[PDB]
Amino acid sequence: MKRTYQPSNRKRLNKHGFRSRMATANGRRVLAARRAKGRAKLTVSDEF
Amino acid sequence: GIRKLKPTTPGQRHKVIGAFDKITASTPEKSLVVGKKKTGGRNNTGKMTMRYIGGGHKQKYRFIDFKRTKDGIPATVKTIEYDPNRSSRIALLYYADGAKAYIIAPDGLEVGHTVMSGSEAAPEVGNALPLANIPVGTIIHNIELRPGQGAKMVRSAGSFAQLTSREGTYVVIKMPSGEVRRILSTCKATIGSVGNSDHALEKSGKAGRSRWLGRRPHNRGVVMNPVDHPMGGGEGRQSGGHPRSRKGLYAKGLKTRAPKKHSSKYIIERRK
Amino acid sequence: GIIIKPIISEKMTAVTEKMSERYGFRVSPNANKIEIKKAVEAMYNVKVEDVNTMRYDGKRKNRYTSGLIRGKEASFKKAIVTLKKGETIDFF
RNA sequence: CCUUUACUAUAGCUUUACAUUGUAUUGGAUACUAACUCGCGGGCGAGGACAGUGUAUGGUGGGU
RNA sequence: AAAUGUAGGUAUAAGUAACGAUAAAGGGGGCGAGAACCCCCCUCGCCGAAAGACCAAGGUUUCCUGAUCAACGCUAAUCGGAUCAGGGUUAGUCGGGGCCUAAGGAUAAGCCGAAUGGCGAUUCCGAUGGAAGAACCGGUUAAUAUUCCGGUACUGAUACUGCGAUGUGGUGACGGAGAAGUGACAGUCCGGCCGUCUGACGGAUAGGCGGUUAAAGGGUGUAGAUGUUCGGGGUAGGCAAUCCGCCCUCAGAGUGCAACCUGACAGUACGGGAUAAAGGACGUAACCGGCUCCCAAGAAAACCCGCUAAGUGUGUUACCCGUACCGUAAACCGACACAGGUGGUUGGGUUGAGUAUACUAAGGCGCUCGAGAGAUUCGCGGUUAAGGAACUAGGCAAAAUGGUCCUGUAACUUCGGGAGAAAGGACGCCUGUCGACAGGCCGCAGAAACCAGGCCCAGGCGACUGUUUAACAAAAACACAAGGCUAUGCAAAAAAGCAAUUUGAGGUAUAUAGUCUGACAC
RNA sequence: CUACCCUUGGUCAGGUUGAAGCUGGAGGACCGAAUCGGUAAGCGUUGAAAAGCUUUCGAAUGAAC
Ligand SMILES: [K+]
Ligand SMILES: [K+]
Ligand SMILES: [K+]
Ligand SMILES: [K+]
Ligand SMILES: [K+]
Ligand SMILES: [Mg+2]
Ligand SMILES: [Mg+2]
Ligand SMILES: [Mg+2]
Ligand SMILES: [Mg+2]
Ligand SMILES: [Mg+2]
Ligand SMILES: [Mg+2]
Ligand SMILES: [Mg+2]
Ligand SMILES: [Mg+2]
Ligand SMILES: [Mg+2]
Ligand SMILES: [Mg+2]
Ligand SMILES: [Mg+2]
Ligand SMILES: [Mg+2]
Ligand SMILES: [Mg+2]
Ligand SMILES: [Mg+2]
Ligand SMILES: [Mg+2]
Ligand SMILES: [Mg+2]
Ligand SMILES: [Mg+2]
Ligand SMILES: [Mg+2]
Ligand SMILES: [Mg+2]
Ligand SMILES: [Mg+2]
Ligand SMILES: [Mg+2]
Ligand SMILES: [Mg+2]
Ligand SMILES: [Mg+2]
Ligand SMILES: [Mg+2]
Ligand SMILES: [Mg+2]
Ligand SMILES: [Mg+2]
Ligand SMILES: [Mg+2]
Ligand SMILES: [Mg+2]
Ligand SMILES: [Mg+2]
Ligand SMILES: [Mg+2]
Ligand SMILES: [Mg+2]
Ligand SMILES: [Mg+2]
Ligand SMILES: [Mg+2]
Ligand SMILES: [Mg+2]
Ligand SMILES: [Mg+2]
Ligand SMILES: [Mg+2]
Ligand SMILES: [Mg+2]
Ligand SMILES: [Mg+2]
Ligand SMILES: [Mg+2]
Ligand SMILES: [Mg+2]
Ligand code: NA
Repeated sequence: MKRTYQPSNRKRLNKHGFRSRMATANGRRVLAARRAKGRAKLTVSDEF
Repeated sequence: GIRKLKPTTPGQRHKVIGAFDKITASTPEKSLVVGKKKTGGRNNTGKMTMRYIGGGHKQKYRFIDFKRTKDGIPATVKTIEYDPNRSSRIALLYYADGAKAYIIAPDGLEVGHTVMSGSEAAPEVGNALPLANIPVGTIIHNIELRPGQGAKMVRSAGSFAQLTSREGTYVVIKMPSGEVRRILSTCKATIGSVGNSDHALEKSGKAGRSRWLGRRPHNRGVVMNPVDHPMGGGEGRQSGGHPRSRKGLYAKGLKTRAPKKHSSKYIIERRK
Repeated sequence: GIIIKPIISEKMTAVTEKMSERYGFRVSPNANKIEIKKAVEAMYNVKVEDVNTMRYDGKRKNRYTSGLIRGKEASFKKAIVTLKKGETIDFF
């Protein structure tokens, strides 16, 4: 059967990528929380 | 002016379509058409504000000249064309100087006629004159509300209005709805009726034709749940109470014209 | 520092054994063909006639510890250089 | 969570008063244009102290 | 010592369930301490509109080779998509990108708003589309190949042998359905030429087997198609809308056919040779962005051509990124080497209406536990005397019908239907004669297997085709074409939003919105 | 993922019937593969699968996928 995750690299970066996070105040708020935690992976732009 | 289909299939049993007999040309003018984008009833925020809109055939928009500003320059009717954007037909005009335009096709206007606009133009079918220069009792369409703005009233297929009286700076006009109101005498109108009067005799015949025209199915309120509609709920069929909309607006006689609109000064008799 | 090292492999030795003017180097991954022709000609003093290129990403070397310590070798670019017919190069 | 002629509120709609807001004739009407509003083209039209809006106030208000 | 209490470890059920589609295996050699499973060979079996071949998405080294068998592999393993090391992806033209714009997104001037901010162009971004810059066949590696090599082409720049945009025009530029005529490739048959062999048993020096090839580009203008037809706009112009003198489609578009072609594949013989290894008959839209009909009336911008305003020859050279491998799957999405899901192209032969069905080529596979034995019982299948729905809530399931052609078809009907109504007959092979006719032959059976309607009578509901409770309900529920009522005169009513603003609609009462009824007849 | 919408692309073997205008070739027309579904039965229920398989069945030029 068709499952929930059907990958598309173009969709992934448009929805969760680094440049989309930086485009809004609430996205930059997410980046600040992940930096303060010390995450090695900041966005999906890192795993690529 | 219509063509009734034989009952070969249950979908064709009750279908009646137009004969397309006034049409003289098959394709539109290149400089007067542009591709037209569809809304699904969504507004600029992306939310659906009008239901039951969606799908249908791709259509091009035609530039219709509702102002008729080329006053004094004669024009000649070249072709009569199909237009998917309106219920009436349209006519292509070649002006004597090189301009081209589309106008709503009046009933009785045919290829090879000459049309004109202006205050010094003959009151003939397809001519645009100020109401001051139009005789009393005439049949007219494409009525301006303000001078210089452009035709707004009496434009649908088969529609017409009669100029009944003169009052100085205002004329008295009877509208298709039965309302009687005063119009400024510097406004403009086109002599005749709108054509394609047999447009109200058509029968779609099947649900599919509605979808070609861009309409989506419409649900009754009594077959929903109370959370969706005030008329919903119940064990078995119920009447749903007083007819009202999703926001609770009475649907059986509530008047919605703003009771202090300024244009009420010009409305002499009302039917709407 | 365009040229990193020549290529001495089984495939390249056979290629040179057929085309005597054909050699292959490892070069910086961001150097273009025009630059590479300049470097091989300004260091071996020859007439380069044609350059072909290919880009290799490095091989991943995933070890395990307490698991999945990823590793990777540096990416490189391969340049296959054709000299003017009648010229050679000696790597010794 | 849902319903309503359960209770209490409330968005919205609607009434009047003050502000925006002026001038004549004869208060309350009639009339005007300069506040204010809309159209054309790049001033001319059409309205007009109304309308719209702020504050206060009565009514309505399972839409919430 | 107890909270269906938490972590770690170890028990019991138990040597039990199970080892993941019933497409299938047997033998001889080999390496090896070790072989049901690994390699080679002979036989057998399965797929073959696929379980073969080529891409996209996604994956990211799984690709090839050497070493290794601890762990992983539902068994063992000398094997592996496993571990380690080495190696492997080559472009002026392919696919991208560079150019253009769609939905949408970000904005400029402006507008709105406790803040954070929300809107807002003809501007920019953004392909799933458009580009006037252009390549195809073959061969070679353990692993790449329009990329390397061979042959034959094409496209930009560059060096030596009056122009006209930022404005404004033209072009680009577009639907669905339908069949026909002409006629390639593939494929089949007939018939020569080249090479090779003489095949368990009766017959055959007459046969068996493998070949006898081809694209882009160039030419011709052939089949066939289309054309005999002074005001309305783009070129002589001023910032597209009140003029005058001037060159035409009379030729366009176009298969097939020449040439490219003294390439190539297989097999023999030894890079070279046979080898420059005839031709036919069908078949055949690849002509066709064509033709005809219809209504639901079928993107945009740029490239490329105008206009004014303002002012051939040769040589060299062609940058960047992708290119391995999987990809109806053991490599992607499903925790698994999981019976599921996954877009596009191709897809030989006989049979056939067919891309159905059956059997086969090329190619790919025998599905990573076996061996004995042949109780009960279960899963999936086969047959059955006499009876024939007596079963059961209910003929559930199964059986039965089933093809082509020729006869023949009722009530009722909205005149279309009902209808393939129902009910019947013929069907193989040989001979001759003009698919048919007659005579004859064989069998229980001639539609030969596979494939392939059961039908009829009468009621309730819903007119009809559709839609629905992803995962217990597909229906009489929903929708529907159509009918009524009510609102709405245009900054329309109505909807969204704090507002600005947007939908309605750039529509205008034969229109739009709310609501109930639901073809039709009465 | 799913519901609806917007822009831009693609796909639908073969046969039958015979409307408008002997010809013609319409249709939310017929039979039936691909495909989209999910009627009935059997099986599975520490399953091969957290919804499947086999047989059967519906639609298959359109309100299609
Ligand atoms: K309804
Ligand atoms: K409610
Ligand atoms: K080995
Ligand atoms: K040859
Ligand atoms: K469904
Ligand atoms: Mg319900
Ligand atoms: Mg009741
Ligand atoms: Mg090269
Ligand atoms: Mg490259
Ligand atoms: Mg409440
Ligand atoms: Mg317990
Ligand atoms: Mg036991
Ligand atoms: Mg047991
Ligand atoms: Mg199990
Ligand atoms: Mg067992
Ligand atoms: Mg197995
Ligand atoms: Mg395959
Ligand atoms: Mg391998
Ligand atoms: Mg083992
Ligand atoms: Mg390996
Ligand atoms: Mg290209
Ligand atoms: Mg752009
Ligand atoms: Mg390969
Ligand atoms: Mg090649
Ligand atoms: Mg541009
Ligand atoms: Mg490859
Ligand atoms: Mg397995
Ligand atoms: Mg699919
Ligand atoms: Mg195909
Ligand atoms: Mg076949
Ligand atoms: Mg088959
Ligand atoms: Mg019996
Ligand atoms: Mg019997
Ligand atoms: Mg009984
Ligand atoms: Mg009984
Ligand atoms: Mg049954
Ligand atoms: Mg029904
Ligand atoms: Mg149905
Ligand atoms: Mg269900
Ligand atoms: Mg069900
Ligand atoms: Mg009803
Ligand atoms: Mg149908
Ligand atoms: Mg099927
Ligand atoms: Mg049916
Ligand atoms: Mg069917
Ligand atoms: Na040619």
